[PDB]
Amino acid sequence: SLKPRVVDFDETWNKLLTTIKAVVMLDYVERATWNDRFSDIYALCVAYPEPLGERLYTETKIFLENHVQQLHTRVLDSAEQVLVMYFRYWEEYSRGADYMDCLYRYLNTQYIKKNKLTEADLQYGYGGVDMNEPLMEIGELALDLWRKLMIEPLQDTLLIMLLREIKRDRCGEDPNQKVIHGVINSFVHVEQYKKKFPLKFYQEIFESPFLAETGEYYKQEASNLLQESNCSQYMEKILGRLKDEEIRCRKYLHPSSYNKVIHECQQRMVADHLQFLHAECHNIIRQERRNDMANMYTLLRAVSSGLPHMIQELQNHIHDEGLRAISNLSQENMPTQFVESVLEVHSKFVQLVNCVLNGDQHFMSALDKALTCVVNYREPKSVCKAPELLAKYCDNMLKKSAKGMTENEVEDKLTSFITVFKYIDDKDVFQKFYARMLAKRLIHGLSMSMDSEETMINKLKQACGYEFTSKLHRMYTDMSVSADLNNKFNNFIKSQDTVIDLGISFQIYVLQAGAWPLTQAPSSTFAIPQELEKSVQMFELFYNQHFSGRKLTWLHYLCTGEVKMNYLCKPYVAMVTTYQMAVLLAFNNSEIITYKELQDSTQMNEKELTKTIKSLLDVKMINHDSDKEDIEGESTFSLNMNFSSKRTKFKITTPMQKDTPQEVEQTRSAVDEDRKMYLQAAIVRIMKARKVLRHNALIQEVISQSRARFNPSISMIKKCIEVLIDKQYIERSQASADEYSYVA
Amino acid sequence: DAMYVKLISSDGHEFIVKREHALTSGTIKAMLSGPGQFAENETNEVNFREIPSHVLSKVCMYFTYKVRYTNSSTEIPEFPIAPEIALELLMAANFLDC
Amino acid sequence: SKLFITTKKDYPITKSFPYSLEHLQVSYCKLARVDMRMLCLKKLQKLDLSNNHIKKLPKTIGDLVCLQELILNHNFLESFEVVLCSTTLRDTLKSLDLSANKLKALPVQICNFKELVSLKLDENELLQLPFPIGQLSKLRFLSATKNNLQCLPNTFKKLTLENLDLFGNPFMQATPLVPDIQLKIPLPLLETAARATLKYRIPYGPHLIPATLCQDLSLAKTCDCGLPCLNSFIQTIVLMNLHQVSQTVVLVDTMGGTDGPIVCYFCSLTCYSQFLDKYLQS
Amino acid sequence: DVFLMIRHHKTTIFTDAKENTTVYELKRIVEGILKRPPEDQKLYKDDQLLDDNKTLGDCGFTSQTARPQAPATVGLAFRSSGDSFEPLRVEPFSSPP
Amino acid sequence: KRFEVKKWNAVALWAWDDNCAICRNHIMDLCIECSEECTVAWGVCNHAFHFHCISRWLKTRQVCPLDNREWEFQKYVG
Ligand SMILES: [Zn+2]
Ligand SMILES: [Zn+2]
Ligand SMILES: [Zn+2]
Ligand SMILES: [Zn+2]
Repeated sequence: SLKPRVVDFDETWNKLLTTIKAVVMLDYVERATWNDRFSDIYALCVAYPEPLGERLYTETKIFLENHVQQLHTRVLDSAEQVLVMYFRYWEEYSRGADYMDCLYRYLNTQYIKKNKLTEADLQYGYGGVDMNEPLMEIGELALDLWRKLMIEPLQDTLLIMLLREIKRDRCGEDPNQKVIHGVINSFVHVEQYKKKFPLKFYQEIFESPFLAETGEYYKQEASNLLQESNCSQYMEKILGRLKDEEIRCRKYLHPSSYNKVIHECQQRMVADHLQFLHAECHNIIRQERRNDMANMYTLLRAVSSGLPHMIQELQNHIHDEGLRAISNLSQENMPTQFVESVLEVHSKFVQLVNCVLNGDQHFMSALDKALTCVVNYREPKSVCKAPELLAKYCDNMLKKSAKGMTENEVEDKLTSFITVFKYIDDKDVFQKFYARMLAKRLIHGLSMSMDSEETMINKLKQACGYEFTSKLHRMYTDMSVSADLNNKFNNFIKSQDTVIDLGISFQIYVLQAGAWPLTQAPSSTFAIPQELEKSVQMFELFYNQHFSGRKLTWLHYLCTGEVKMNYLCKPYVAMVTTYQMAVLLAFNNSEIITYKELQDSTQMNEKELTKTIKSLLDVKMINHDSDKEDIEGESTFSLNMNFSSKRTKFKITTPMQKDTPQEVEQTRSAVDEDRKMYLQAAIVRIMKARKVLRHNALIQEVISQSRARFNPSISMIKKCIEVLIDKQYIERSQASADEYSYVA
Repeated sequence: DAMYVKLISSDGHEFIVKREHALTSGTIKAMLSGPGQFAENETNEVNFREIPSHVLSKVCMYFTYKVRYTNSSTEIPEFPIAPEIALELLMAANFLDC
Repeated sequence: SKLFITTKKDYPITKSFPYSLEHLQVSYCKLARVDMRMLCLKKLQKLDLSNNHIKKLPKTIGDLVCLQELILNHNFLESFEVVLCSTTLRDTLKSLDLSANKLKALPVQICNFKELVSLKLDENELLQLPFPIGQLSKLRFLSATKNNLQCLPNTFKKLTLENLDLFGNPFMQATPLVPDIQLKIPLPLLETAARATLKYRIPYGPHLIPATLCQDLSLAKTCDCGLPCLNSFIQTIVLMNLHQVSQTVVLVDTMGGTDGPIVCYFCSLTCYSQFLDKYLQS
Repeated sequence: DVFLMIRHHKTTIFTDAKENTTVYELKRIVEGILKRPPEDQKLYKDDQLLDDNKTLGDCGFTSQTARPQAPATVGLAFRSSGDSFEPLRVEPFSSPP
Repeated sequence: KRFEVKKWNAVALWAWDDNCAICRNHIMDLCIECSEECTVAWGVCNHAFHFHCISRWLKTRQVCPLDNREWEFQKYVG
């Protein structure tokens, strides 16, 4: 019965020792005997006046020590089999230790866990407070005495065995996995009761020696591999060895060492020879070496310094490939060939990076830098021609000359173009050139459809913000309202109290100044033909009545019209310019008319007048009454008695050609002026931000904030600096000539 | 009885209680998880030869009370202990760790 | 009747003390251990061994029968021997001073020493006072200054004293509103039988209950509601005025503030809400 | 919910039942535990025989009466050779001091 | 006369009613600081400036730099 009673130690401990020997060395045992041993252990632990907890602890510890010693001697007595026998006795003893922990549960819980009381923890005394050779749990104590009396006396013997088999595994042989794994994780298992550093014993017994042996073995292996073969199959063999080594590490070792081993395995055959690899990857990437490039990437991403050299080498290769691609273009088709070559290079190298180098971000950055250098490639003593090429490409793709070419491939090509456009450093030049060429397209009406310009403005806005193309959009809006005003004008024609006949099919385009890239000819003083003053005056009063505080200017170098010839034997449709229309209107009055009469009637100056006369004589619509080969001030002209044209429905207006070189330098001068103002504004902005800032900080801030559109030269930045200084907005610091301050 | 654990006390009374109710006391958990390699013939006899039956009855009733009234927000009432039986249950609780 | 030894020369190395003495005092001597000889004397009432080099106290009292006031201050004692606590010394002790000693944790068996009327533990390294200090109902003088008393124990409110010197210790700030929930529901039986044994005043002893439990019940906590709880309690470090415990209290750099920490234990979670309501209303 | 303490001879079975649980469920539980056919035994309640069809709700097995913390006693009596059943020889639980 | 014109596709440019002396920008264009509220201001001295530029200039200097004369806002065009 449950009671504190006097108990003789020997009588109970004989049966208890029999059962404990049965359980530690796993053999047959009865459940009822196990229950009886629970009862016996409880009876021993608590008694009166002689508790037997201390005696039971000491005697079971002594038995465990003797058993571990017996196992150790039995294992030592049989050599060349230490691993297998050690593992067998290890699993037996470990399960036996767990079974003791279960069986001694009362001993562990209410005897041992009540003596290990260190500080004033509400229980001081009432047990073995004076603690020498500290008490430990029976499940813990069995493993502790296993490492003290079976592992340590055998440490040096175990490793030399273990390292013999693992190395034997690396030489192509097949040692049994179970025994090696059990012996290796025995070191972790033993210290499983340690609160701090459970793997410390494993690290000090079979990690550091194993790491060193792996280092030596793989150093020798790498030396042999280098001595026997060249680079390509060297990477092949290194990859095979690393894969097999990760397999072996998972096969034998503890998971916590899985990284460490491979750190010592790649650094002995990759990091110790990254000079050999780096001195050969240059020949690899610059040739059709796909698998070699992939192996190089895999090897060099593991080590710290493997990547940057390959990244730089690939950037150099891409830059050279782009330069070689875009330097051999035929003169006929610079824009499309340039764009398609840049896209071909970009596509090929993006496929290379995403298919071989796993799409690493660093390699994408290298590709972007190389193609940025290729795109902005400028010949010596010349300005970059890429923005002109891109503007011409866009215009040509939006030109009506592309017969039989639908709009979906237009969108495809037009969104491919944005990839190239993003690489343009000087986007302002492209913006201005495309503004001029789009204005020409709109005025001359040579576009696919207006949704194409929808797409253009939307794509450019996505690529560089709304303010980049805002003016363009404004120009665009003018188109979208122009026809409306035309219809509105028709309404006023039906709304005037006194209905009048214009005698002309008047059509107009209403364009906002400033936002449009059109320059008025200074003081052309062109005399309007007598017919058009009515249209001009009613449109001016229309605009004044519907728009307040606005003035309208009539540019005459783009306005056109139609002249039909029917009353003669040659009915001819002639699309004519304004100046040519006035010239023909003058000539219709008199058969012979002198140059002075042209000045009197047209009132428009000599250069443009003689240009119009040369254009008129180019297609031979009028006759010259003077045999002189030059058109002088005394030249007299007459209408052609005998005129003909194969194209009956013809035009005499000069076709819109490419921008003349003179024009491109005025455009570039305007771009430079705009750049100077933009840098001035940015400097003012930064000065408002700081009011005190070092000149180098000004340089960095302006270059950072301005690179989105153009890359200003630092020299222009200095000129902007003294331009602002001369404006008395900032002052040069008295104490520091390289410092600026606000006084404005 | 692989799902119903049977406890035989000193008097021979066989109290059959749910195994999940018996595992409340960790000592019994070790008692069943002892030698191992059980035939699983649905026979769990655990001879508590050294505890009275009239107290093993209260132990099993407490097992049911604890498993039923665990993880419950209801007003759980005090387990009744008779004055004539407290100690036997206390020492028994000590031997049972519950 | 009285004698004093104040040097190595005045201390008899071999010969024993007379028997006409009543009070013995040994001061400023290089006694590494308390001698066996001095434990054989008949009629020591007050025993002083101040300012010595004594490390371990004697295991058992040899023959002493009165030993009213044992003083061992300014010594090198580490911890009292457990066996020394269980001797007859409790039946006649009246005082015990351990000032300026390396004592770090008073053993709990000092609760059995019911006969003390004045205790001194100044300049020690006592983590906290013994928990069943309530069992020392005859104690009147207590001093544990310059110690690290983060929290006085629960039973401290039972004692009635005249003075209490405790200034100079780290007093942890009271956390009435932040409990430390160690309670478990359903109360495992042992707390329930245990709560029961004590509720019914079932006289028990180590010959009837297995010994380990016999310790736990001896010092089982008492909740404020009035019922014991061996385990599964709620501990709250609550400050209480110490003028109830002792007539006079001495503190440092605090005028009008006499509060001290006390580890109040709670039997059940539902019982804790009543204390929270009481504290909120007060 | 109610909990039942079946007491057959030197045996005691602890079961869970609801007020709407049928007696045949208890009979099947005893079948499973004691590996004997169910129709043999008849459950009892203080010498008042209980039939198969009616459920425990009409018996008196209320929640306030048969709590998990103190299950109600239900008798049991197996089958002898033929069609004779033993009486309620229920061994009482030993006397506490 | 008998011969006439049947079509005329005119082109027109409309603006406000040229280069600023403060922000060094076109008067009808947007100033440096600007955003759609940047109207123009015409003064007595027959000078048209941006509203923001003249507003920030008058905060410390009350005279027109062009003629060294006090600036008076004749009218605002917006
Ligand atoms: Zn309470
Ligand atoms: Zn503005
Ligand atoms: Zn002015
Ligand atoms: Zn301005």
